[PDB]
Amino acid sequence: SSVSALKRLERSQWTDKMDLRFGFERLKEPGEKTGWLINMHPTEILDEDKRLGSAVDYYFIQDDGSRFKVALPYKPYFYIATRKGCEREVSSFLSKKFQGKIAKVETVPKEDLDLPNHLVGLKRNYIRLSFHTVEDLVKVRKEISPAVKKNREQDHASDAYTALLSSDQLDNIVDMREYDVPYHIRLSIDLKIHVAHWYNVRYRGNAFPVEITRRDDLVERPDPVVLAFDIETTKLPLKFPDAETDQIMMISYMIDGQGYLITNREIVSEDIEDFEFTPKPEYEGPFCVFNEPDEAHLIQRWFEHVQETKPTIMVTYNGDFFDWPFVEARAAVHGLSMQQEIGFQKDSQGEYKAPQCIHMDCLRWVKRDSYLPVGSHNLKAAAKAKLGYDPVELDPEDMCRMATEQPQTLATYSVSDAVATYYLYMKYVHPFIFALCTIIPMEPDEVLRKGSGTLCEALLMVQAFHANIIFPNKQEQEFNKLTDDGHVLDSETYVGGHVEALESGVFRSDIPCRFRMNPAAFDFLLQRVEKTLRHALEEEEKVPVEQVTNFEEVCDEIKSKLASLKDVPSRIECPLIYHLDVGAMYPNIILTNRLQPSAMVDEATCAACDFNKPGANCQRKMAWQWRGEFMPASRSEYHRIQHQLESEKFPPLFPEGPARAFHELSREEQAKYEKRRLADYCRKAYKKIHITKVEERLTTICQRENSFYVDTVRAFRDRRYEFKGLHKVWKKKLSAAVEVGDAAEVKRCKNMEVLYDSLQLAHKCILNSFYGYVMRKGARWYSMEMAGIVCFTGANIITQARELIEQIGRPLELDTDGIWCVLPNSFPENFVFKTTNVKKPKVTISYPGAMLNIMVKEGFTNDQYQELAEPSSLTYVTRSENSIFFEVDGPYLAMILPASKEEGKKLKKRYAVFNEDGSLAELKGFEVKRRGELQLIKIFQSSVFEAFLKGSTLEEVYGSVAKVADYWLDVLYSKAANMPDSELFELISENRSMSRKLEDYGEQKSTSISTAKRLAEFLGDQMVKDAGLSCRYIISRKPEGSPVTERAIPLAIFQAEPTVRKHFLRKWLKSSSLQDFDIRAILDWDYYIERLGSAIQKIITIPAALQQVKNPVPRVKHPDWLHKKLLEKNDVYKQKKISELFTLEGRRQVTMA
Amino acid sequence: MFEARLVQGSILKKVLEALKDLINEACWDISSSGVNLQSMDSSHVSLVQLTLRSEGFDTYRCDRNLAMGVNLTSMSKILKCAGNEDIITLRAEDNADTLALVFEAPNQEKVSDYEMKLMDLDVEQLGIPEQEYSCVVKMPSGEFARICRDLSHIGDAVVISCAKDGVKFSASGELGNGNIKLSQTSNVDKEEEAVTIEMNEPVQLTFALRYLNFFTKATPLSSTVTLSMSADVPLVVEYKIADMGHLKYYLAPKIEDEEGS
Amino acid sequence: MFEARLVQGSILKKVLEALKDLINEACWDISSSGVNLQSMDSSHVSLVQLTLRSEGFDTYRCDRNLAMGVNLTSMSKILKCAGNEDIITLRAEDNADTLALVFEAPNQEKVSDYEMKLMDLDVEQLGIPEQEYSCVVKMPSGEFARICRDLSHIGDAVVISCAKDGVKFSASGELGNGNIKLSQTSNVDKEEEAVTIEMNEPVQLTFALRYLNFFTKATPLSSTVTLSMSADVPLVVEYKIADMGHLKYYLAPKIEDEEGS
Amino acid sequence: MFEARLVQGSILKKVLEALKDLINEACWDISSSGVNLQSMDSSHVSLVQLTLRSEGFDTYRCDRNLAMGVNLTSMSKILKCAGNEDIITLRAEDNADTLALVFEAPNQEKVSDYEMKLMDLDVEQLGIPEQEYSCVVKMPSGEFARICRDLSHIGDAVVISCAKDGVKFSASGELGNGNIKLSQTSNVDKEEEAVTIEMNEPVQLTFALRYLNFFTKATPLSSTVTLSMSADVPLVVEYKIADMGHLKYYLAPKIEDEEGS
DNA sequence: AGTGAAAAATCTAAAGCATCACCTTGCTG
DNA sequence: CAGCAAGGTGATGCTTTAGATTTTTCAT
Ligand code: SF4
Ligand SMILES: [Mg+2]
Repeated sequence: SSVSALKRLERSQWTDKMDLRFGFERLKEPGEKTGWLINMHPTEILDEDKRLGSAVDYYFIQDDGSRFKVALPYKPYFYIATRKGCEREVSSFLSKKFQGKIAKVETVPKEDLDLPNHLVGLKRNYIRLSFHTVEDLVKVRKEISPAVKKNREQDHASDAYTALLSSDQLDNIVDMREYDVPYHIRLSIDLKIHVAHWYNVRYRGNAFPVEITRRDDLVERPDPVVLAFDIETTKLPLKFPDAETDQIMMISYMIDGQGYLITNREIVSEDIEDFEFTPKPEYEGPFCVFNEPDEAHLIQRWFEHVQETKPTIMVTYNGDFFDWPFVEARAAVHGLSMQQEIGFQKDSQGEYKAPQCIHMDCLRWVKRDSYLPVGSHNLKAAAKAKLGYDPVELDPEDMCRMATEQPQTLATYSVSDAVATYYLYMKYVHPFIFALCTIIPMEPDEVLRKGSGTLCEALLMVQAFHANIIFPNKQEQEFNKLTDDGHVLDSETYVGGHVEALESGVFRSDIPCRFRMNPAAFDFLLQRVEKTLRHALEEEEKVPVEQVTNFEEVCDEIKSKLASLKDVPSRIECPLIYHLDVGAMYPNIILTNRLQPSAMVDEATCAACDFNKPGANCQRKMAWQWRGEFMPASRSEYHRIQHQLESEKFPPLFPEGPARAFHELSREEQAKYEKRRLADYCRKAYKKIHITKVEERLTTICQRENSFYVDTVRAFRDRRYEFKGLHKVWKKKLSAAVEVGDAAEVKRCKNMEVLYDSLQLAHKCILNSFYGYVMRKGARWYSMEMAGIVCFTGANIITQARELIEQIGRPLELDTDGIWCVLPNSFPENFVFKTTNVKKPKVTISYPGAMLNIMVKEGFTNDQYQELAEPSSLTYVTRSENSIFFEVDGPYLAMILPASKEEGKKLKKRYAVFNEDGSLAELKGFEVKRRGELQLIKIFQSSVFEAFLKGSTLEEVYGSVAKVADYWLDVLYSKAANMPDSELFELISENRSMSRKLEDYGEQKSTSISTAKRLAEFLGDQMVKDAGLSCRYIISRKPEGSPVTERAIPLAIFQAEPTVRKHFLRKWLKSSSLQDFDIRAILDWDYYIERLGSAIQKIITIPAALQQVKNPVPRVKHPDWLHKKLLEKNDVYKQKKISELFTLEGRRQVTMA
Repeated sequence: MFEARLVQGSILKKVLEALKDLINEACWDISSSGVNLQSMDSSHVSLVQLTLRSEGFDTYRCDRNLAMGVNLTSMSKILKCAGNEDIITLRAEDNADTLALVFEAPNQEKVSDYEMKLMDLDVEQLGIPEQEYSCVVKMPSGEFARICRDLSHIGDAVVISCAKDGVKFSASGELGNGNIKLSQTSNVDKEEEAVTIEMNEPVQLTFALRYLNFFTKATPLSSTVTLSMSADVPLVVEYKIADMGHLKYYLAPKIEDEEGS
Repeated sequence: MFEARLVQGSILKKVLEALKDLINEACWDISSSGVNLQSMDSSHVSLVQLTLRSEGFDTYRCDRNLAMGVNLTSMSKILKCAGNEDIITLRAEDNADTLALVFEAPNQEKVSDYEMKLMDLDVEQLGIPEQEYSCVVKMPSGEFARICRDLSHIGDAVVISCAKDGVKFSASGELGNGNIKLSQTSNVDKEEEAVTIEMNEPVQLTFALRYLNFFTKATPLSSTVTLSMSADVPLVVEYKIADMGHLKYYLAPKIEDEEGS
Repeated sequence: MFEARLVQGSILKKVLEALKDLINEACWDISSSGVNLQSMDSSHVSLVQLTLRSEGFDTYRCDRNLAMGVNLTSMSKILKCAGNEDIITLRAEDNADTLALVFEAPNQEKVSDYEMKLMDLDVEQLGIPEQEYSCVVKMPSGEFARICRDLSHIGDAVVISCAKDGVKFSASGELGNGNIKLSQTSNVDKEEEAVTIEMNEPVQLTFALRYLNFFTKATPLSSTVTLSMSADVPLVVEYKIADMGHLKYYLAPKIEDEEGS
């Protein structure tokens, strides 16, 4: 036991001496000091009594450029649940059982979320168990977790048995919670410390603990010392770089815009010098050059450089996967331990953090949360898209060619990736995360690496502790679940947004399209447009009608437009594309509707709330569709067969293990075996075992909770709009300052401007991540009912808007975010208003937006809504709100919809809409580019999209699409006659990633497994044994009759000596009767032809066939269902009924018997 | 209190097999003169009525024109039960809500009894007068199935054209076409193989032959079928089922236009 | 050395055709008494017993008891080669890892030797009590197969009543309850097409139709199948083989508890 | 027009029913010898020969050696009018691309045309080698099929050995190896049961079990299969349609790299 | 250029159903 | 004494489905 304490104190001394050699002077002298917090880590620090005790050392930066650190010790703790009248006994027992391990145990009340009758004043009395140190916390938690688990199981069984009949002392513990919450999270929650704030640290002597306080009036943000290191190894071609044999020749890093590159001499043949690279004036850096004969002196030079610079923030691309393990092993070869010089250490999560430094990964940001496409979340595409320049790139497979002969190219590539990750960090990522952690209570390491679920978790953590709310523990995936019908479950969900594309084709402002039109809806519009504009003025602008002068004039102008449109109830007219995107329905629906997960009760649980008067006002009823897959095994049969399986014993997992009874197996393996036997039991007694059921369910949402979730999203979007207006005024100030041309005030204004942008982007992104948190599991505030209710109410609103645009035009595309429509231009959308307000003289209100606003106001405004007004006397005021705001888009120039190849099934989130000036506007969830995809269809598909806007009618625009389609089919039917072979060979590569040696899949045949066997028989087995390799391959045609997996020939057969390549292809061809060895012939030309054909079927021809237009290209066939619908549509002999064509005898319906 | 006895239950089996896949709900109605099938099909394109008259039942008795609305997509499973020659006793009541079926073995060894549940319906009824038809053709049922069901696969629509030479079936589809020509026979000895045609004027009607593929499966009822048609009027397919009654398919043609050029 | 001849191959085709669809394994017991296959199926709620007595085979002898548990689906897959008239033979050793099956034609020309990989599993002999059954009824196999396929459409369970007069099948469902009553047909000289009952006391037992539809897969095995049932006693389908032994299908009757009544 | 005349149409529909699976689309050659087609399967590894001589037909009318591009899957949906005894009529095609198909019932009172257009199917030409083969096994095809279908569903590959004491069909596959042996028949005079093997030297050939499953799906067309082989040459499977037609299966020999010996 | 696990969607072989052609057999001219 | 129609039987195309498999989607 003393050896572990010795190891921990040695580790603490190592971290302290590391901090002192990086300038973080531990505050021991008394007095005040200003600081700006940058990091947070738990580290055991001995107290005054020379006793073990945990602490967290905050790191502070000062504006003069001098850092320091401050340790603060506190007692780690959680809360446990106790039975009524059982608070003193359990505390006394656990204090006496672990004297010297528990600092303080006591009771403290916190309001819970699930307790019956809870909204009248009573509160739940929890008990804190606080320890001296975090390892004591871990030991006690793992000691108590099985005990409380079995206690929960036994009290659940006893309560169920008693309720069925009627209608280590540790007998009082019920449920222990907030166990997986980290220590520093708990401190940053309790004592209210975040990062990126200014604090007045006070420390008088060593007896008193350090005192810290927020000081937010110093809104200027200092610059931490940042450093952007990326590496490169001695990689031989067609090989994963080795973590032992390979070693660094070239790194670069960016210390606050100052470049330093470090290079070796045994690899680089001639020395390199300083240079400057500037693609944009904002990106620059002078690259200091260090040259050393040996790589040990390379790593020592880097070590002493970061010792003399002391960089608090270090940033890298794929640090936790490739950089740190490689440099750690490579330094351990030369006997320079990484846990003694820099600080970063191998943690239990597979990640790397230093006690004092920050380790950052821009890949995880640009993948998780930048909302860029999954197909291009690497660093080069982020440099092209976000930062807007083309980064310098080089093929890693042939880096040894210019390791000596062109070292300048290698140096340029290394410094270019370094400067790209550095500037991408400081421009977007750094202020974004620090704005995030203004309200997120953790260091940038974790909050960068966690998911959006954990960020929303931290937000609700903060405001739940503020509102004195005990947390729910993470949910338990309780198997053997049975619903009301008494069946076992396989998978159950809510229903998502039914994202469809009700029709497809080409829709442009210039093109005159059809309008089938119901005059009744325009009778309603003629009788309602006055109220429509009245509501638009009084609610959207929040201005009463008395402050406008030309109201009657614009109203009668709309009357004339609507009447002139009405006079012809069927048109061929030029539309405008009009994007009815209310914009993130889900937060708006939670705001309007007040979905709180605390009560959200059902029947027989609603009666607990004591203010449920017969005038039911809190009874918000909503509908959603529960779907579930179940086996038909009812309660009786499943009960019988579970006793049947209980009767005998079970095979032990351990070899030669003892027999175990039914009560001491793990739940997961017994559930797996029970499901396995029940599947082939019911397979021969019911004729069906996988039965889906999608039923309608009504759930009630309590309307008078303490309501932290709706309050957070409301006040949080409120601060979103406040910071958006602040960014607007400060961007006006920035434009004025850059027109004036001063030096320091423009710098301060730009600092505040990027501060406000990072704030508002962080707020917006976490607002549209509040839905991602509640959508899936792995969350404490996880309710299925929010996801179902919000998703189906969003679908309900979006489909009512669909049906109310169907009678006034041809709505276009239906989504779970917002409709796209095309409207007749005879509808008004803009005019010049004359209002009495001098500051705002003009009002521009789009009339269709106004009518959708008024109909959502009539239909889906919460009239049941409640609110607190005064807490002591339970004053609940009844209000009404509706923030579901259909903000609309301008008339877009073009829009193209794709269609599927299956009847009934419709595409999920696939379309394209174009920008008015002539460029592109928006894609979504679409096949422009994707990992593991052939490159031919991407370039074809982008070419078709970009060669599109010329045309005058539907036949003309489909002819212009057919022009580029005919060009591509001409250059692809020519079998690559006069086009470069390298471009095609890169164009038709297909790459599949394989890892986990060879035993992951077991015994199965896929294309990746077939290519693994092909490389196994190629030259050796070691090229298949090592994991994490992406194999590139092409489908051939010559072995006809084999399945698709066998014909996937890799490309290593294309990269050898030609004669032995011929030998390999004769081996893999199973014949030798040929004499030619052409590369173009072996390729499966028709396979790529039919893949491009399937793409153009999805994109062009089938979307054409759902319209009354000619087939666009006759050079491709069609699906048989499409061909028969096309042949059946155009016959006048099609259908004549009998009810309207011949006289019916009358009305008659059958009665009883 | 409805009772219908039938010594030849195979024809009831065959009529209720002949229209299971056509209609969804069975709008039967019993009366003193006989039982009628005033059922409206779901696709709402054609009409079929069965008329079982009192001269064919072994014991037929009714009280009034009671309408029966049992589901018929649940019906050709009870009527797949009895053998080819059992004795069928179909019973109903004026006040009880359970239809009854009783099948008796010919040698009296396997008696079966079936109950039923009842429910209401709501669907229109068509009324067609007795109008005189231009061309009437008499066809053996087996040859009628051989032509109809087997042109149903090459084609989707059929053209029934009657001229002075004879009746023809010009059915086209997605691959080709079939032009069935008929020749007159006069020196015939037996009526189940005799084809005789009543001529008034040349006519031509287009039909969805898919519905005739539904329709022709009543071949083993009566060995002779009569097809009568005029211009712009539902063609009648009439099966005279062995002096039990008759089954009529009124199928609506499709109007002719000058789409040739 | 184990050499077993049998002139007729029909019965030792149909026994394992009936055993094929219900059991996926086997535990062969070759003893001096004959051949046994006492097996459980996947559900472990029913028992199957193939008994082939030694004297039924023309030439059959043993020297020790063997318990060799090859699966049964593979055997009934491989043994379908010959016909129902072919002469069958099994050849094995005292410690054979793979047995052989010879199928000689009636003209002694088409001669086989078919072998398969063998494994072993848990071999257990559960209690087979020949308790005095309350109701034992013998019906022709064709009629019983027809009535089980008949009642499988209406519902998923049949309740069987044994009385002084005879047997009463009944099947309830959404098509309505259908009941089929058979009395003793002792008026014919053919016992193959007759039904015979022996009776102690009336009981009413409901059975699951997927398992009866798997039991009665042995349609051609016997001219008459007898089945015995008693209060809370498993149904014993006693497939009688005129050549040797028998086949036994034991099923525990499903009776619903008071969870809904 | 131009459909070959024959009083029966059983063969004309059943050969296309059997050929419909292996070959999707092919071309038909008419010459003074008769009708012929050489076709390849989907994977282009096996050849199928059908020769039906004009002198083997009733009587012959033609204009020239002509190749017709008619598909074999959708066109084999109109041939179910022509039963086992329906009569065709033949006449020269003058200038139209349409091939008809007239069907005459034995009553000689109802005709039916079937007009099909022509699409161009380009088929390669080659010369099939002919040589003296080591072993030819002539044996009735019904039992050939009922043995092949039951040794082919357990395995995936087959090895045939031609031996004097017996030709051996080793079924190499996952479940196990099983084999059939055929001696010389000496006590059966009737051709419908006897097996003969005209063989000179032993040889082993390897083939696919699925291919031998699909090849022998033309059993009602013929009565006796002959399998002809030599030292590592493609199998030649002969069916004879009376004395008027012959069909040949010519699948390539899939001999591995000295795996057999 | 992380992995890691769930999972909803997708692909493919196995089973259930009604249908089609054939074999067997009894009644009658 | 054989011709012919009725009943039973086995093969088969088709549709449904159950289990493996694949890409997605968020978790560290
Ligand atoms: S619906 Fe009303 S009464 Fe029911 S729990 Fe919610 S607030 Fe209380
Ligand atoms: Mg990197």
